[PDB]
Amino acid sequence: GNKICQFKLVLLGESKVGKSSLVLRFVKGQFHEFQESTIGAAFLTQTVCLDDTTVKFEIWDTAGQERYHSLAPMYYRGAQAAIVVYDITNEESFARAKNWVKELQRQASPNIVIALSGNKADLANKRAVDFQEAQSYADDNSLLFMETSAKTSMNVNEIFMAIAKKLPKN
Ligand SMILES: Nc1nc2c(ncn2[C@@H]2O[C@H](COP(=O)(O)OP(=O)(O)NP(=O)(O)O)[C@@H](O)[C@H]2O)c(=O)[nH]1
Ligand SMILES: [Mg+2]
Repeated sequence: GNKICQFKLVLLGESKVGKSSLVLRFVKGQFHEFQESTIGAAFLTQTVCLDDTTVKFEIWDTAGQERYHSLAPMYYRGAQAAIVVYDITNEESFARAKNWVKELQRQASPNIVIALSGNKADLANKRAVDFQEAQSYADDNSLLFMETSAKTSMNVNEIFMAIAKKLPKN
């Protein structure tokens, strides 16, 4: 196909859940076991093939530490999509993700597509957040949910592609 679309996407979530790892896996096909905490935000782009459309993603990978919370609006303000990420081995991170979801639903664009990533799914032997519970939460709040693993690549390309498919392309 010859159609070309571009969308702004932002990732939000508690520090250490794997936001930078998810983006690097999607964008560069890389995974760094020793990835350092982000300062403020990092920016990356990736283009994918979606049927007859070439979709370019402008991605804002925000720093999750609470001291950067006040900068969040700068990154999600004009976002057409967001991925709120939590760590399936950390219930605290899951609760924090729900609060990010609430903030987006109240302050970001009203038509924003919000996906929920239950990351570090490769660490299921240390699971603290039930898959079905997370699925129910996501269903009740109209969020696109998938458990993912930046480490193995499980559902990484899939969650970004699922978002691309749901964004307006006429
Ligand atoms: N086992 C596993 N480890 C992961 C996964 N994703 C990230 N990690 C690890 O978790 C740690 C934190 O990842 P990182 O991507 O830096 O997290 P972040 O959400 O960007 N942190 P911040 O918000 O502070 O920038 C890293 O050591 C990374 O290797 C995953 O899917 N599985
Ligand atoms: Mg980071």
